[PDB]
Amino acid sequence: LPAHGCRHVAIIMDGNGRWAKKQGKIRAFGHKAGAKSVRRAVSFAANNGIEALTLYAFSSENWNRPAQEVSALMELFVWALDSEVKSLHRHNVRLRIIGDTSRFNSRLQERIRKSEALTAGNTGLTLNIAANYGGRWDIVQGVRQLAEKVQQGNLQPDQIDEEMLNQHVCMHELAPVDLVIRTGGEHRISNFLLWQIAYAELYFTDVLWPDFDEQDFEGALNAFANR
Amino acid sequence: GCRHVAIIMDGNGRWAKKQGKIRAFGHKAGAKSVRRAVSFAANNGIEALTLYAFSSEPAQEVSALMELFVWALDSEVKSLHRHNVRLRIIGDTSRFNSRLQERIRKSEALTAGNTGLTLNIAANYGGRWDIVQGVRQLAEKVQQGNLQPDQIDEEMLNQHVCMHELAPVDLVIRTGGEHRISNFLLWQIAYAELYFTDVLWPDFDEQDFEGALNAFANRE
Ligand SMILES: CC(C)=CCC/C(C)=C/CC/C(C)=C/COP(=O)(O)OP(=O)(O)O
Ligand SMILES: CC(C)=CCC/C(C)=C/CC/C(C)=C/COP(=O)(O)OP(=O)(O)O
Repeated sequence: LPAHGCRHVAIIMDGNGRWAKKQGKIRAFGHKAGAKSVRRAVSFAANNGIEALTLYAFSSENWNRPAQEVSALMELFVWALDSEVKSLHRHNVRLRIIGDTSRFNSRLQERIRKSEALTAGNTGLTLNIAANYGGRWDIVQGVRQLAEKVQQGNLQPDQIDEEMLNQHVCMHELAPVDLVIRTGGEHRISNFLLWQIAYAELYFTDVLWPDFDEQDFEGALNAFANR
Repeated sequence: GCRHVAIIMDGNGRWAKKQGKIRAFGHKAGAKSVRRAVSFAANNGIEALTLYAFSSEPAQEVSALMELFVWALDSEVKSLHRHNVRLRIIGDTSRFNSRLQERIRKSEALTAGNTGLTLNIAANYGGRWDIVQGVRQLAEKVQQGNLQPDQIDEEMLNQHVCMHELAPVDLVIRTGGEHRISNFLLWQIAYAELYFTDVLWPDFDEQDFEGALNAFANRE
């Protein structure tokens, strides 16, 4: 019920590399600065009445990039889980990872499993980290779930409707996505959420993610409130 | 090289109000704009042009609309044909009366062989509805026991969504000022460039359309 009236924001956090290069700095510095930015956005959202914040962390397509780039991201994901989870919990933040977790090594899966569990009963902001995630993959998984009900004999094809598949895509349990923000200048979804953004406001800014701060977040919320 | 362009044509009503006229007037103007956009796409080598006509979303005024569609086909198909355009309608048409469905089939039949622009007219279309249709197909095969839930993957499902036979959509344009897809193509826009403009549809012209291709040409 906050004034901007936005309940679920989703973010494509692009620009980190470009941010570091403008400065003559290597890829890694932009990742350092991007993580600060994630801490800043998460905190902003918990403080401004947002119900859910969904961040595009690692796409299923990203696996096809230089090892130094994959492992760095993985490295940072492992670092966040091992060291930022206690703070999410102390903020009554509920953490969910969305995407094909089966591909991660069983040890990364165990950290994911424990982090979600620790925080599953939290009632504040729901933080969804999309890791090894894709909008098409997401739809495909809800499809197989349905197929399955058709296989066990409980579902009839002709009964499958929009509402039913809407109940089996990731985050079906949260308020619908009201606002998609993409930093970094590019104007495309890039196989981020697709089913879920049917009615979302799409908001593109050239600000590089490491520079995207609380004032830019208000900006985007205000542009949304004026829709 | 932009091969497939998709347009959400919003703004006819606001353009009418803005000109001080009734909604029907904006629509005549909007129609004139469709013609102008189709030509521009054709004279510019675009291979596919998909237009969002009406969403699934007085049982009388629907009728007047089914008759308009008929009117439009009857008056404009000869021209699309001379201009070597292949016409295709996407959307849930089972819902249309018998006469309009047959008129749609003869028009597609008449232009299937054309080798220029493929013009897709989305009538009673929904992005979610599209995926659902593919899903139902897939579900049927599973029921007959010829497909395990585990064998369904993106590629398989993609073969069951509208326009899977054509070049992927590269650019989605929405005139009118709103910044949303509005349940227009969903599955198909995963990688498309998204272009929003405040120009109302009736006013959208050749230069606006080029501006959009320019915005596409400049994507990284
Ligand atoms: C666990 C977790 C999700 C932590 C948050 C830290 C964070 C925002 C990392 C950046 C990830 C990313 C997309 C890097 C690639 O550079 P780039 O594609 O962003 O930038 P570029 O277009 O300029 O090369
Ligand atoms: C995969 C994964 C776990 C991703 C999330 C990573 C991340 C950086 C989350 C931010 C948590 C947050 C807002 C902490 C606040 O700092 P604080 O608790 O130090 O206390 P403060 O509000 O007073 O600064």
